[PDB]
Amino acid sequence: EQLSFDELTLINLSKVVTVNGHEVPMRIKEFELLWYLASRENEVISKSELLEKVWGYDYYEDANTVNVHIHRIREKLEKESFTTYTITTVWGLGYKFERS
Repeated sequence: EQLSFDELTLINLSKVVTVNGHEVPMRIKEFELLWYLASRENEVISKSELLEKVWGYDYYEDANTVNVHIHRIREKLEKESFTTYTITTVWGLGYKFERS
């Protein structure tokens, strides 16, 4: 389907992210993680949950893999000057996609 938030839009079917119509390409886990959050605008999510759904129940890499990918997405967005929304780190609690 489709998700948009001002200049930004997310197309699941193709795993494409665009800002002002310009593709900001992203690896699949980055897109899928951002989709998850933006489907749930304004909800706080736990790293645990994020990793569980996005990377797998089984996923066994020992990293701040979620918290590395959040930063990655934010970098990518801010590069293209999208600011109106963001992922907010809610310390101790999880991650939030909402308006800046």
